Parts: sequence; C-alpha cells; structure tokens
Amino acid sequence: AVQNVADVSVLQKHLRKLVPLLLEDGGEAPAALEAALEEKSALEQMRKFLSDPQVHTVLVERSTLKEDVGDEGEEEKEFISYNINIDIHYGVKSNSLAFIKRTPVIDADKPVSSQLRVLTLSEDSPYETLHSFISNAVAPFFKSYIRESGKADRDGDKMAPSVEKKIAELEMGLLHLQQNIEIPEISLPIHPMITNVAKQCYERGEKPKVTDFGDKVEDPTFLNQLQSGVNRWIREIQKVTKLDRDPASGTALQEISFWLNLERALYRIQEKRESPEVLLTLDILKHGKRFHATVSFDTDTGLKQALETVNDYNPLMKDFPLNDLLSATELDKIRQALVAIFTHLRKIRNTKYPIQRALRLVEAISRDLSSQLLKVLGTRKLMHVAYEEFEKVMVACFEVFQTWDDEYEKLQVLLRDIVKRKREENLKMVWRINPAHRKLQARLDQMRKFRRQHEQLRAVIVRVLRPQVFDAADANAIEEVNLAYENVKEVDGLDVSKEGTEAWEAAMKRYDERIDRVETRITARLRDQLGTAKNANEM
Amino acid sequence: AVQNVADVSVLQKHLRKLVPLLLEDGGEAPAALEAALEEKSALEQMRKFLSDPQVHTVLVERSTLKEDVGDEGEEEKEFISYNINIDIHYGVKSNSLAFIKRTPVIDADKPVSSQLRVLTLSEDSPYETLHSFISNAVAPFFKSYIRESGKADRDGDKMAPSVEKKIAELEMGLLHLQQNIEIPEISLPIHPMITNVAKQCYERGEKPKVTDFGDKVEDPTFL
Repeated sequence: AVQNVADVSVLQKHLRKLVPLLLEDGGEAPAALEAALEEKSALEQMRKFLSDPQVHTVLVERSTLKEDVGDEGEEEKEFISYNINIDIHYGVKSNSLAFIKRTPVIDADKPVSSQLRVLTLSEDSPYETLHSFISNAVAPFFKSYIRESGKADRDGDKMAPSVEKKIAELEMGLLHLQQNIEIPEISLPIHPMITNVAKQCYERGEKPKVTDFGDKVEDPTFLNQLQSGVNRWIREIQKVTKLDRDPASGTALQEISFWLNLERALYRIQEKRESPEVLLTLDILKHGKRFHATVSFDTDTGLKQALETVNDYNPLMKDFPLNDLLSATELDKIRQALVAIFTHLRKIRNTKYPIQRALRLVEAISRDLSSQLLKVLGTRKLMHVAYEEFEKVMVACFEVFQTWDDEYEKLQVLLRDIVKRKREENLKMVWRINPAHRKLQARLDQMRKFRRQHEQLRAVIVRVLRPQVFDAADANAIEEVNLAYENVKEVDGLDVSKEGTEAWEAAMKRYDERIDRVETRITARLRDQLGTAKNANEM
Repeated sequence: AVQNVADVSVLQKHLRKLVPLLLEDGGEAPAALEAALEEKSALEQMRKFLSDPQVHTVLVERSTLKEDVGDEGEEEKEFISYNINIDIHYGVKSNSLAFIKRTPVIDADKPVSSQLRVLTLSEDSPYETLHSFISNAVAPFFKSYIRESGKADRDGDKMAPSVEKKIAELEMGLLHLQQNIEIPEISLPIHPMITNVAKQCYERGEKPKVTDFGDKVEDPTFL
C-alpha cells in the first residue's frame, strides 16, 4: 500500500555496503558509486521510485569502462563508471543491481529490504542466467508451496497446477535461450603495454627481442600482469570452447550451424594464439620462471579433445543432403535426399559421436521432414484437390513415406550396430523416437478411405438409384449425395489440424446418414419389388 | 568446476556480513546467524554446494519459531532461528536467501560474490511474489535486450516471440492467481501442560474435569 516515503540515506548506505562485494569481492562503497549515486539525477529518480506507487523497477550499474586511450605505450585503460537507470536492460561489460518494491510505497520504519527484493544482473549470458535461475528458484519452490498449501486437496481451484505446467513448459521449452550466439573470437585481453611495445618493436622489422622490453621482461609486477591477462584470455576461450548446443529443443539447421560455427572458430583460434605477440609474451613471462601460466596455457587449451570430437566430417556428408532437402519441393527428390542422408548416416559408423545426440538429431531430421512435407502438401493445394489427382498424389506421397519408413527401420538396424559398438563401454541403453508425422499421415490415410467409397457411390446412382436402370426419391437422393459431397470436399483439405479431421468425421457421419437413408430407400424398393421369382430382375 | 575452492571461513563470513543488511535492513548478525556459522549440517551443506558443480543452488532460511510464552496474558513470542537448504523449499513464516552460482565454475580467485547470484524472499504471498517479481524482472529487461541487441532483426531464432507470448501468459495466470487466502483451519493453542494433563488423564479411560489439573486451577500465572 501507500505509506511513509523512505529517505535517501538509509537505502543508500544499504546498497553501498551491499555493492562492492557483489561487484568486485570488495571495494567498500567506492567513491565512483557515490558520485552519481548522490547526484540529483539519481536522487530525484529514487525519490520518485520510493514515492510513486507505480514504479517497481530500477537499475544501478557500475561499468568497468574499457576506456580506449590513444597515448603511446598502451591500448586501453581500466575505468570505473557508475550508471543509474530507472528501467532494466542488458548493461554491456557490467553487472547491475535491480530493486523491485514488493510494496508500492516503501518506508524505513519497516525493513526496506523486507518490502523490496534484490536482483543482480548477469553480463556473461543474461538470458541463460535468467531462465535457469528462475527455474531453480520457482519450480521447486512452487511445487513445495503447492504440496504444503494442499492445492491438490482443494479441487475448486485447479489453475495452480496449470500454471505449474506452463512454468514447466517455459523451462523445458526454451533451453537454447538463443544459443549459438556465433562468437568466433575476441580481442587480446592481456597487458596492453607489452602488446604495444612489441608492436613498435616488430613494425620496425627487427624481431622484437628480450631486452627491448627493459626490466619489464623480468619485472615481477609486469610478469604478473602478463599472467593475469593470459589467464583472462584462457578463461574466455575455455568458456567459448565448452559451448555446445543441446541436440533437442532445436533443429537440424541449428545443429549444422553450430557444427560449422565451432569448426571455423577452432580454425581461427588455432591460428590466433600463434601470433608473435602471444609467443613473445609467454617467452618473456617464462623468462622470469612464470611456469604456472605456461602450464595453464598448455593444459587449458580445452580444444584438442574438441578437435577430435569434430574431426568426424561425415557430419557435412549428412549436411549436404540436408541442404538438398531444404531445397527440395517434390517428393521424388525428397526421398532421394533421404536415401543419400541415410547412406551418410550409415557411413557415420566409422566415426565417434554422442549416440544420444545422434538419436536426437535423427528425430530432429524426422520432424524437419514432417515440416517440409507439410509445406509441400500445402503447396499441392489439397483443399479442393480433385478425386483422381488426390489419389495419385497420395500414392506418390505415401510410397515416399513408406520409403522413409524403410529408412527408419534401417536406422533401427544401424542403432543395433550402434549397440554393437556400445558393448565397448556399456552406458545407458534407453531409446525412444517417434516423428509426429504419423498423426499427419493418419489424417492423410483416412481421407483416402472416403474417396474410395465416394467413387463407389457415384456410378451406382446411375445404376441402382435410377428407377429400374421412383423418380422423386431418385432426384432427392442424387441432390443429397452431391451436396453432401461438396460439403465434405470443401470442408477439409490440406488442413493438418486433427480436430479438423474430427469435424470431417462428423461431416462424414452426416454423409453416411444420407447414405443410409438411400440404403433404406433402395432396400425398400428391393423388398417391395421382390416376391416374384429368383431369375434376373426378380432376385 | 573444482580447481580453486573458496574457503568455508571466507564465504561464511561474507554471508554473516551480508544477511543482516537484508533480513534486518542494515542490522547486525544475530544469534541465529551465530548458529548458522556453528551449524555443522549447514557447515557441510555449504561446502557441498561450493564444491559440487552438479548443483549450483543453496538456500539459507532465517526461520521464525513460535516460542512458547509464560507471560501474563500475552500470546506466544517469536524466536529468530536459522535453516540451511541445499534445495529450495516453501518456507513458512521464515525468510529465505537463495544463492545460485551465476558462474558455474567455482574459483576462489574469482570473486565469490561476483561468482554467485543473490535472490531473496519474505513470506507474504507466493502468488503475488512470483507474479510481480517475474513481471518486473523479465518483461522490461527481456524485451529491451531482444529489441536492442538486433535479435529482432535476426531470423536464426523465432523462439523469442513465442517465449514472449509464453511470458505474457505466465503473467496473466499469476496475476489471476489471487483467489484463496488458504487459511481453512489452524491448530488451537492453549498451553502444553493443560493439554498433556487432559490427554494423560483421558487415555486411562477417564473423563477430564477440573480435578485433574489440581492446583493448576487457581494459579494466576498458569491461568
């Protein structure tokens, strides 16, 4: 509710004590914070924040500014820059603190931190952060709250279980979190003095030497700065190298993009650390026997085993038929690409790959198929596709689907071959894969059925419905069947909604009620025309 | 990861200097936080949380307990206590501080506070808690970044608009989550000794009357 408006001093001191540890493991309320923190620009902002019972967002940041300095000797300078915002956004190269007022007006007499919750910003990957942290912060908490509150006990309100289900839908629906951000390389995050000195020592074309750095070649502080910069670079490249998109929650296109991305990134970083600057930095730090940095660089590459992990190039062997599929618009070329990609998947046998990842990618390929064949059938315009042409295009599509079903069975055989490999290590043996195109195909196949019967229902009208070939019921029933036919023809087509199939089923049971009316009429004509004899028109 | 691990002492002292600023709004560490320091189970759970990268979540629950009273007509007092939680739980009348590693790898040289992620919760209503906090935490920030980072111009992931609709329907459902106070029936407190005298004189098969308490019927402090 609305209460007394808190003062600047109490919360200012609170945040001043809280920040420096959370920001740089210390600092004890740095003066750069207090400079613009006490500024009227921030002061009136926070006065409005406390007073207005409508704003509950704020963002106090402290960017470690990378001040580019043009003076000769170094490239950049570390800087401190406190920033004030009333809205929350991704601060670049900084972590921020947000404060949400749980009470629309906050006072100091009640605890400010009790009526206001604290958030701290992530700069490395804010989206992955926020997702994983809200999951781990609410999903078990909300489950425990549901259990203790007995929401399952009172069935009058059943929306809390649904909101738990949709929280789960969020948490398992987006795992990529805009993964594969395509970070191929960065700048050199090491000591700038050495880099610049070596730059002028090499632009002269005289092979930068040990002595030209002066005492810095053996200075303990200079070598420590080199070690810190090398450690920062090695940590950054480790972070970028350990990135690996989850095979699920994505697509085959995402997988191939990630594969090519990591390939080119490792290609460029295996050519970047070989620059003379890095070599001379390592040499002159080891000159002072800085062996820890050397062994870290030797062991913290973290890319070699990844290099053999990507040394399989049958991935591209499959990717080429994947591009053929993405370019495919006709069924024959579609299962030609399927045959090719199956052959390449059989060829993957000689290489090493995570088998669960491979199975997930196979399922992703199956649903990518489902999607492209769906757009193909939509292109074929089945909404009013003619009878015989519907059957013909169905024969083509269904034989293509049977070819891909044979491919699926051969993939199961390849999975048995995988298990033949797997007796080398004997890990988990759980397999479950099912493309949903089945249901699509399900609808497909059932439509075929009505088409068949409708053909049978046409000629007999000229034959059995015609009077010995009454006229009134004859005309009535032909109008019945024709209007019901146009109804079941324009009611549903390339439509993929299964509830559309159910509505079609209702339409066809009305169809069949007219059919059975015709059956009763023709059988009545039968029986009233019977009783004479057996021969020909009698029976 | 485990290459360098922050010590128990440094992290525990950081929490000791951090908690009172939040759960007392700038106060000083109480005897509950002293127990938190000395709680061997907490002492081992924080070590497991800091070391094991399998779980990056820890929760400290400054609990309020219904302290029994002997006063002259004044209801039972509340005593501040502490609880440790590797996982997270629905705390009741017990404030909570959650610490989940923003940086999955654990390094003592890396600033531990800048290696961790700080959340907190006071028990007023989980419904409005989750709704308002997710709203003012993700809506402006998420839409601001997707609009400003050029992702709205990137077709690599149309995942973002779908999850925007997802966030919106979270906020809708959680704001409509305002139905029940959820206070159907609570235990009736009188006093321990009267209740146990009644139970012990009835379990024998006898009706409790004024006589069983004996002297307790005319004791002004007891009454």
